[PDB]
Parts: sequence; structure tokens; C-alpha cells
Amino acid sequence: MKSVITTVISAADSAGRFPSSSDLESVQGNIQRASARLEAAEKLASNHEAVVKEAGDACFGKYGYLKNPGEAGENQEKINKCYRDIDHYMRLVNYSLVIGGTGPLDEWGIAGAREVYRTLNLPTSAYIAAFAFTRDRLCGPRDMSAQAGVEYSTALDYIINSLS
Amino acid sequence: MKSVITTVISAADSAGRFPSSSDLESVQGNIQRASARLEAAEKLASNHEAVVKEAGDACFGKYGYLKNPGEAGENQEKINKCYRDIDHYMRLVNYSLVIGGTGPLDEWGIAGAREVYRTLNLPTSAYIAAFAFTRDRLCGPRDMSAQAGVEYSTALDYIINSLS
Amino acid sequence: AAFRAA
Amino acid sequence: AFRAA
Amino acid sequence: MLDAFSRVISNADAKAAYVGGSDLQALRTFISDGNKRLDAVNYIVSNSSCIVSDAISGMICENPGLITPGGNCYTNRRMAACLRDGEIILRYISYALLAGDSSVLEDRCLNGLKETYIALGVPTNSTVRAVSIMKAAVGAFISNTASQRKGEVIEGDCSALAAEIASYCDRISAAVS
Amino acid sequence: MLDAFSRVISNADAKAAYVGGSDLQALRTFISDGNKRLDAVNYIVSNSSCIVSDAISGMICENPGLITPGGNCYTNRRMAACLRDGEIILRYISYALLAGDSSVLEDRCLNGLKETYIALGVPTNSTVRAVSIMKAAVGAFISNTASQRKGEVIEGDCSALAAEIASYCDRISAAVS
Ligand SMILES: *[C@@H](C)C1=C(C)[C@@H](CC2=N/C(=C\c3[nH]c(C[C@@H]4NC(=O)C(C)=C4[C@@H](*)C)c(C)c3CCC(=O)O)C(CCC(=O)O)=C2C)NC1=O
Ligand SMILES: *[C@@H](C)C1=C(C)[C@@H](CC2=N/C(=C\c3[nH]c(C[C@@H]4NC(=O)C(C)=C4[C@@H](*)C)c(C)c3CCC(=O)O)C(CCC(=O)O)=C2C)NC1=O
Ligand SMILES: *[C@@H](C)[C@H]1/C(=C/c2[nH]c(/C=C3N=C(/C=C4\NC(=O)C(CC)=C4C)C(C)=C\3CCC(=O)O)c(CCC(=O)O)c2C)NC(=O)[C@@H]1C
Ligand SMILES: *[C@@H](C)[C@H]1/C(=C/c2[nH]c(/C=C3N=C(/C=C4\NC(=O)C(CC)=C4C)C(C)=C\3CCC(=O)O)c(CCC(=O)O)c2C)NC(=O)[C@@H]1C
Ligand SMILES: *[C@@H](C)[C@H]1/C(=C/c2[nH]c(/C=C3N=C(/C=C4\NC(=O)C(CC)=C4C)C(C)=C\3CCC(=O)O)c(CCC(=O)O)c2C)NC(=O)[C@@H]1C
Ligand SMILES: *[C@@H](C)[C@H]1/C(=C/c2[nH]c(/C=C3N=C(/C=C4\NC(=O)C(CC)=C4C)C(C)=C\3CCC(=O)O)c(CCC(=O)O)c2C)NC(=O)[C@@H]1C
Ligand SMILES: *[C@@H](C)[C@H]1/C(=C/c2[nH]c(/C=C3N=C(/C=C4\NC(=O)C(CC)=C4C)C(C)=C\3CCC(=O)O)c(CCC(=O)O)c2C)NC(=O)[C@H]1C
Ligand SMILES: *[C@@H](C)[C@H]1/C(=C/c2[nH]c(/C=C3N=C(/C=C4\NC(=O)C(CC)=C4C)C(C)=C\3CCC(=O)O)c(CCC(=O)O)c2C)NC(=O)[C@H]1C
Ligand SMILES: *[C@H](C)[C@H]1/C(=C/c2[nH]c(/C=C3N=C(/C=C4\NC(=O)C(CC)=C4C)C(C)=C\3CCC(=O)O)c(CCC(=O)O)c2C)NC(=O)[C@@H]1C
Ligand SMILES: *[C@H](C)[C@H]1/C(=C/c2[nH]c(/C=C3N=C(/C=C4\NC(=O)C(CC)=C4C)C(C)=C\3CCC(=O)O)c(CCC(=O)O)c2C)NC(=O)[C@@H]1C
Repeated sequence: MKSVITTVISAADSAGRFPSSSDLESVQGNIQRASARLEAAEKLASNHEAVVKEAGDACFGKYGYLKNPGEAGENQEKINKCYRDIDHYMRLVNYSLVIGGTGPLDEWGIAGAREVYRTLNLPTSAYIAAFAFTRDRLCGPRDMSAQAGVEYSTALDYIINSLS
Repeated sequence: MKSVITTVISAADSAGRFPSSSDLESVQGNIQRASARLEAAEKLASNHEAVVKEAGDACFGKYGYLKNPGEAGENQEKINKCYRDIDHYMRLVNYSLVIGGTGPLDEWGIAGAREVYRTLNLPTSAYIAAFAFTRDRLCGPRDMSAQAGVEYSTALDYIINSLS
Repeated sequence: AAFRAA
Repeated sequence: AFRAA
Repeated sequence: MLDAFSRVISNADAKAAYVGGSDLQALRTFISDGNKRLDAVNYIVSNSSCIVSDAISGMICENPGLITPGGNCYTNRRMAACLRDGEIILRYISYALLAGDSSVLEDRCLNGLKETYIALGVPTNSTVRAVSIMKAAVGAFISNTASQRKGEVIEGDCSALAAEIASYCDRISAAVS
Repeated sequence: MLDAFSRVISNADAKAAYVGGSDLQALRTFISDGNKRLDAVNYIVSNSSCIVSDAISGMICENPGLITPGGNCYTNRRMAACLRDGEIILRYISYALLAGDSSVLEDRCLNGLKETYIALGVPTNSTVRAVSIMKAAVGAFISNTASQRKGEVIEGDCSALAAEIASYCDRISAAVS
């Protein structure tokens, strides 16, 4: 899992050096920013089922054609899988917020996705529509702190760039 | 020059990645810790000639044999070069404190040191003793703030382990 | 590798 | 020898 | 590579001078305003897909000859390579913005780009256009004045950073020119 | 490699459950006590030389049979490899202390170490002693109770850190044993 520590320790292991100043200083960035992203993490865990339905909803509202036969949402079953993945992504987002890095999303969600979604005929724009809605639905003070929203949108923006 | 930024950008370039959370979060460490190391840095610049005489003295005060013929301090020439190196080191200490990493010391001070001092017959303990005194000379409240004496001592401990 | 030579 | 052994 | 702080050390080493107040001042503001810097950099990496696609696309809509039999953007393989080059350039721009130095963009990107483009036959004049549009988008996403992207970061002054990122975009255009 | 945070994510993924209170609390404490940790790691990398030379040296003064024709520390080349191994071991331990996880010490160090020693004829029993003194030296430099080294860090409780670093030392011996 890619984080502040894992990056700094891997850089040092490659150079055969003990942890030094920029290594300890890099983690001081940890101790400062944990609060923000850790807030957003609990916000997801506490209410992710309303976030996925909302995201899942907007998606099929934008692409109603998917409820056609030979499509990706031709039956409630495949429909259930759509919201299910949306929840996977959101759950890995929470992971990335707790880790403070993009590792959980990187290895558990983004690696192989393109091959999988192309091979399995799942339109990428639908996923992006689900995560664009989720990002913009965010309400600054209401839902989380200001810097927590930054970490929320940053993560969601990351997922979007990966699918475009 | 190795720093928090230089490391974080080097780790991302190696994987062809845009800067991400763990990268922006690591620099939040700079913005927290820069102040401290920036303090001691100006402490060195403001009084580096007094600190080096003290360091130089202890060195030759501990090891009188260096003032012997065929030695490293047999004449004021070689002696003056001793105090000069101490200053070079002390100046790279200032550099590393401003960089927030060990870059300056590593490339300009430690690389090749091994070969140079053996080839020129310069006792490593004479170097170590100069920086061990300098490190222990530091007085917690009197000379600098606590965390400024930390980067100061970390830096000196760094040079010491590099010589041993 | 065309970045190297050129 | 760390790999092989 | 260097960043804001080690670039000062380099110039002070040339004089064999410790770093003091005068030079410490500027580095202290770097810290001071450092959170705006982190934000600006994010505005780039946050819309980097749109910034490259819109710019590579723009450079073509103004020059259809690029996607024409004989044009350097003709075939999927040339288009994809150009989009890729646009993505790498903007990434090295984003690196330089994070470090407060161009040492990394010119050491690892612009070093041998032009000559490489000459060999490959890549139109440098056109490339400078994609780079120019990327400058505008980037400039827009940094100041938060993005026509389509509108975030809620606390208001302030980011003209020094914008003038700073623009300068990096300019060293690219000047480099392959 | 994992750290304290990705370690919980791994364990929470197994149940496909977001991370909540139970698991968030402890990681919140990691942060709070986080400044103690950076010192803890620094206490190691600051005396990394003395701990290694003292431990390799101690293991030999108690077993002089090592520097004997037939001992694994006989010749300069075997001494230098053993000092180097102690340094490498103390380095990976320091890594796991900065991360709050043993994944990095076992994945990149203790992964095939003993079996490696089997082949070379490196005495695992003696190595387990060297590690034991390093654990003692390390444990002392963290608590600031070092017989010779006395630093000025603001007083507090570092027994969880001491107990954690000892555990890492224990998985080293446990691996080559
Ligand atoms: C011909 C088809 C052609 C294209 C596609 C144009 C390109 C172009 N855009 C310029 C500026 C620019 N583009 C963006 C990106 C953008 N807007 C968003 O908010 C989102 C999201 C996207 C990505 C897709 C930005 C932010 C800007 C600035 C203003 C804006 O529309 O928001 C640009 C101007 C270059 C210059 O001033 O030097 C051009 C030419 N237009 C075409 O002609
Ligand atoms: C026989 C020649 C021999 C040696 C060299 C001994 C080894 C030994 N060290 C023990 C404890 C220990 N080592 C250090 C390091 C050390 N002391 C200093 O303060 C400085 C600085 C150095 C580095 C050189 C320390 C700090 C410790 C931990 C306790 C302490 O001394 O404050 C050790 C005991 C291990 C144990 O009981 O598990 C051994 C055997 N002693 C010799 O026999
Ligand atoms: C739109 C961006 C422009 C375009 C681009 C284009 N370039 C390539 C090929 C190459 N460009 C590079 C340079 C980069 N790769 C990197 O490693 C770096 C960063 C360190 C950069 C910026 C190189 C190495 C090549 C040669 C090999 C390749 O296929 O990748 C292509 C392909 C050219 C060809 O036909 O083989 C093209 C078309 N051309 C346009 O019209 C634009 C203005
Ligand atoms: C031009 C760049 C934009 C701008 C920004 C601006 N933000 C701040 C202050 C803060 N921004 C951060 C965010 C970061 N710090 C980090 O560690 C990371 C991790 C990913 C980032 C992106 C933080 C936490 C602050 C503190 C206060 C707050 O929550 O916003 C300022 C304040 C002034 C300053 O830092 O000197 C400003 C002005 N203003 C804009 O409108 C721009 C488009
Ligand atoms: C005191 C420490 C003990 C000692 C050591 C000793 N080991 C070697 C050589 C090797 N041991 C390793 C293992 C390590 N290298 C690593 O990279 C890692 C971490 C990822 C470890 C812990 C390996 C690869 C070797 C073989 C080749 C090499 O020098 O790199 C030697 C040399 C053995 C020989 O005589 O050829 C010895 C003597 N022996 C003692 O007595 C100790 C208890
Ligand atoms: C057992 C480990 C020792 C101990 C330590 C201890 N540390 C503090 C608090 C601080 N120490 C730091 C220093 C670091 N943080 C970093 O970012 C880095 C960068 C290189 C280091 C080395 C700082 C800034 C703090 C915060 C408060 C202060 O200035 O001292 C404490 C206080 C309690 C806390 O959790 O903050 C503790 C207990 N206590 C000892 O007695 C040990 C031997
Ligand atoms: C602030 C900009 C504006 C605002 C917003 C508003 N949003 C809702 C309701 C929801 N928004 C979300 C999103 C989140 N909930 C969370 O748990 C999280 C963190 C993971 C976020 C980002 C959800 C779950 C809902 C639906 C359920 C609800 O709580 O009622 C509403 C409801 C109105 C509607 O559905 O259109 C509004 C009003 N209100 C303001 O004052 C704005 C300026
Ligand atoms: C407290 C831990 C101990 C203490 C110290 C002591 N300090 C001095 C005088 C000097 N200290 C230094 C060291 C530095 N000055 C700096 O500029 C820097 C940063 C680069 C450091 C680390 C120097 C230069 C001196 C000599 C000149 C001076 O008076 O300023 C003194 C004077 C006593 C002496 O010279 O013998 C003391 C008392 N004394 C304690 O009680 C300690 C435990
Ligand atoms: C919602 C926008 C889209 C949708 C989805 C859809 N999902 C699949 C199948 C898969 N989904 C995944 C992706 C994930 N699962 C995970 O393990 C992870 C990370 C831990 C992710 C994000 C995978 C791997 C597959 C293949 C395996 C399986 O079928 O589950 C399907 C099933 C297709 C079918 O039954 O043939 C569907 C349809 N449907 C929509 O309309 C969307 C565009
Ligand atoms: C002081 C404890 C010791 C001492 C020193 C001594 N230095 C040299 C020669 C050199 N020392 C250096 C090292 C530095 N110069 C640098 O440029 C840097 C980093 C920027 C450092 C720290 C170098 C490169 C040399 C060679 C060139 C030159 O002579 O300066 C000597 C010369 C000895 C000889 O016979 O040539 C001296 C005397 N003398 C002491 O007593 C010490 C043990």
C-alpha cells in the first residue's frame, strides 16, 4: 500500500540507508493531515449506503439505455452488481483515506479495470458519472470539514482520471 | 539533493505518476518542520566561526599527536586545513537544515570521504571528535530551541555515523 | 530509446 | 546467495 | 534534481557561504504560502485528463492537417502517442510546481525533447500550441476560475504561483522552439 | 509492504467492511503518540553504528571461537560481512518501527535469511545473540536510559514503543531459529 511511510521507506531501502530527516519530516505531514482524511473516512463508513444509492441512481438516470437487453443493466441482477462495484470503489476510497495514499484503490480497483470493463462491456462513462455525482454532491460544511472535503474530492478525482 | 520533495517526486516519476495525496501530504511535513531546522540553520550562519574554533580546538586538544612530524597537523598549514574542513562540514550542516534533508552533506561531504582521508592519512577519529564535541556543546535552552537542537544534533549524529 | 540518442 | 539459498 | 530550497544552497555553495536571513526570507514565504502551493498542484493533477485531451484536441481543431494522411497525429498510434506526450509534459510541469524549481522538468523532460521531435518528425510548432492551451487550462484550474471546474478552497492570492506555473509552461515552449 | 494503517485496511478488506470506530481509534492514537515514534526511530538511526559494532563485538568476546580458524567471523572478510549483516538487520528493524508494521522486516530481510545462513554456514545461534544485544542497546536508546548516551527529549512513556521494537527483534531471532 502506497503511503507516506511506504514511499519514504522504499526510497531508503533502495539506497540502503537508515531513515533520515526528510523521512521523519515526511511522516510529520502524516500527523498533521490524518485528522482531515480520517474524518472523511468515518463519514463514508457511517453513511456509505446512502452515498452509493445516490451515486448508483444518478448513473442510471443519466444512462437509461443501460436498462436495455444485451446491455450492462438489462436485469435487476446486473443492476445490483453496478451499485455493488460503486460500493467497492467507495470502500477502497475510505481505505485510501485511512492509508493516506492511493494504494487500496490502485491495486484493488484500478489495476486491470480497463481490461476487465472492456472485456466485459461495461461503459466507463457510467462509472465516471457515478463518481462525478458523488464528488459534487459533497457539501462543504454540512457533510464534513473543509479539509476533509478536499481529501474526499481528491480521492474521487483520482478514480475519475483513471477511467478517462 | 535528497529532500522530502526530491524523494516524493523521484518516487512518482519512477512509476510515471502525477503527484498524489501521499506526496502532497509529505510536503505538509516540510511546512511543519521547516521552521525548526530553519532556526538552527541561521544559528550556524550567524555564528559558524565561533563553533568551528571550539570544534577545531577539542580535536587537537584531544589528539596532541596530530601536531607531530609527518602527521596531519605537523604545521599550521595542515592545521588550518583541519579547521577549514570542519567549516566545510558545518556549512553543509547549514545546507542540509535548509534543504530539510541530507543531500548537501551526502554529495559534497560524505561521498569519497572514505578514500580521500585514507589516501591523505587523515585520522577519522579526529573528525568524529570535532563533531561529537560540537554536538554535545549544544545547550538545550541557551543556544537554540529544543527542536532546533534536534535537527542540529541529528545532523551531527548523521556525520558521525558516516565517519564510523 | 529514441529520446536518448536524439 | 540470499535468493538462491 | 533540485527544489526551491536546494537551489539556494547551490548558489550559496558557489560563494562558500552559509545560508542566512536574506536567502532564508524567501524560503520562509515558501513555507508560509506552502498550502496554496499544495492546492495549486492539486488543481492540475485533479483535471490532468481534461487539460491534456482538451489541448491536444484544440491543437487539431485549429489544424485539421494534423489528423490528415501526412499529419503527425494521423492514426490512433500517433494520436495516442501525442496524448501521452501531453500527459508527460504536464506531469513534469506539476513536479516543478511542487518543488518550486524547473530543475526536474528540464533535466528529465525538456532535455533532448526538441532534437527528439526533429528526428521523429513531430511538429514542434504545433506542440507549442498544445502547450499553450494547457497553460490556459492550468492557469484556470489554479486560480479556481475554471469555466467548468468549480471547487471550494479558501479564497486568497495565487498570482505568484500562477505566474510561476506559466513560466514553466513557457520554458517548454521555448525549449522545443 | 504495509504499515500500521494499511495493515488494518487489509484486515478490514477481508470482511469487505469500511473502516470505522474500533479500528480508527487505535490509528488515531498512532497519530497522537506519533511524535514519540519519530524520536524512537531517530534514537536508533542516531546510534546505529554503536549498536552494531557493540553487538557483533559482544557476541565474539563471549564466543571467541568465532574469530578462530574455523569461526564464521575469522578473516577480515567474514568480520566485515557480519558487521554489514547486523547493520542491515538493524536497518530493517528501524523501518518497521517507522511504519508500525513488521511486513517490511520479514518481506525484505527475514524472508529466507536462516535458510541462507544454513547454506553459508553462518551460525544462527551466534547471530541470535548479536540480535539480542542490539535489542538491549536499542531498547535503552529509546527509553533514554542508555548507559553512555543521554539526550534531552521531553519525558514521557515509551514502553509501547520499546515493547514494539523488542517484538521486531524477536521475530528476527525467531526467523533464523
Ligand atoms: C476546437 C475544437 C477547440 C477546443 C477543444 C478548444 C480548446 C481550448 N480550450 C482553451 C482553454 C481552456 N480549456 C480548459 C479545459 C476545460 N474547461 C473545463 O472547466 C473543463 C473541465 C475542461 C477540460 C475539458 C480550461 C479550464 C480553459 C480556460 C477557459 C475554459 O473554457 O474554462 C483554449 C484557450 C487557449 C489560450 O487562451 O491560449 C483553447 C483554444 N477550443 C477550440 O477551439
Ligand atoms: C565483551 C568484549 C563485551 C562487549 C563489547 C559487551 C556487549 C554487550 N553490550 C550490552 C548492552 C548494551 N550495549 C549498548 C551499547 C553501548 N553502550 C553505550 O552507552 C554506547 C554509546 C554503546 C555503543 C557502543 C547499550 C546501550 C546496551 C544496553 C544496556 C546499557 O548498557 O545501558 C550487552 C548486554 C545484552 C543483554 O544482557 O541482553 C552485551 C553482552 N559486553 C561484553 O561482554
Ligand atoms: C502532440 C503531443 C504531439 C505529437 C507527439 C508524438 N510524439 C511521439 C513520440 C515520441 N515522443 C517522445 C517523447 C516523450 N516520451 C518521454 O519519454 C518523454 C518524457 C521523459 C517525452 C515528452 C519519444 C521518446 C517519442 C518516440 C517514440 C514513441 O512512439 O513513443 C509520437 C510518435 C511518433 C511516431 O510516429 O513513432 C508522436 C506522434 N505529434 C503531434 O503532432 C504533436 C504536436
Ligand atoms: C490558489 C492556490 C488557491 C487558494 C488556496 C488557499 N488555500 C489555503 C490554505 C490551505 N490549503 C490547505 C490544503 C493543503 N495542505 C495540504 O497539506 C494539502 C494535502 C493534499 C493541501 C492540498 C490547507 C489545509 C490550508 C489551511 C486552511 C484551509 O483549510 O483552506 C490558503 C490560505 C492562505 C495561505 O495558505 O497562505 C489559500 C489562500 N486560494 C484560492 O482561491 C485559489 C484558487
Ligand atoms: C554476524 C552478523 C554473523 C555472520 C555473518 C555473515 N553473513 C555473511 C554473508 C551473507 N549473509 C547474507 C544475508 C544478508 N544480506 C542481505 O542482503 C540481507 C538483508 C536483505 C541479509 C541479512 C548474504 C546474502 C550473504 C552471502 C554473500 C554476501 O557477503 O553478501 C557472511 C559471509 C559468509 C562467508 O563466509 O562467505 C558472514 C560471515 N556470521 C557470524 O558469525 C555471525 C553470527
Ligand atoms: C521515548 C520515545 C522518548 C520520549 C519522546 C516524546 N516525544 C515528544 C514530543 C515531540 N517530539 C517531537 C519530535 C519529532 N517529531 C517529528 O516530527 C520529528 C522530526 C525529525 C521528531 C524527531 C516533537 C515535535 C514533539 C511534540 C511536542 C514537543 O515539542 O516535545 C513527547 C511528548 C508527548 C507527545 O506525544 O508529543 C514524548 C513523550 N519521551 C522520553 O522520555 C523518551 C526517552
Ligand atoms: C451545501 C453545499 C448544500 C446542501 C446539500 C444537500 N445535500 C443533501 C443530502 C445529501 N447529500 C449526501 C452526501 C453526503 N452524505 C454523506 O454521508 C457524505 C460523506 C460520505 C456526503 C458528501 C447525502 C448522503 C444526501 C442524501 C440524504 C440526506 O442527508 O438528506 C440535501 C438534500 C436535498 C436533496 O436530496 O436534494 C441537501 C439540501 N444544503 C445546503 O445548505 C447547501 C448550500
Ligand atoms: C547546557 C547544556 C550546558 C552549558 C553550556 C555553555 N555554553 C557556553 C558557550 C558556548 N556554547 C557554544 C555553542 C554554540 N553556539 C552556537 O552558536 C551554536 C550553533 C552553531 C552552538 C551549538 C559556543 C560557541 C560557546 C562559546 C562562547 C559563548 O559564551 O557563547 C557556555 C560558556 C562556558 C564555557 O565557554 O566554558 C556555557 C555555560 N553549561 C551548562 O551548564 C551545560 C549543561
Ligand atoms: C455500474 C456503473 C456498471 C455495472 C456493473 C457490472 N459489474 C460487473 C462485474 C464486475 N465488476 C467488477 C469490479 C469490481 N469488483 C471488485 O472486485 C472490485 C474491487 C475489489 C471492483 C471495483 C469485476 C471484477 C467484475 C467481473 C466479475 C463479476 O461479474 O462480478 C457486471 C457483471 C456482468 C455480467 O454478470 O456479465 C456488471 C454488469 N453495470 C452497469 O450498468 C454499469 C455500467
Ligand atoms: C581535521 C580533523 C583534519 C585535517 C585535515 C586536512 N584536510 C586535508 C585535505 C583535504 N580535506 C578535504 C575535505 C574537504 N574539502 C572539501 O572540499 C570538503 C567538502 C566541500 C571537505 C569536508 C579534501 C577534498 C582534501 C584534499 C585537498 C586539500 O589538501 O585540501 C589536508 C591535507 C593533508 C595533505 O597532506 O594533503 C589536511 C591537513 N588535519 C588534521 O589534523 C585532521 C585529522
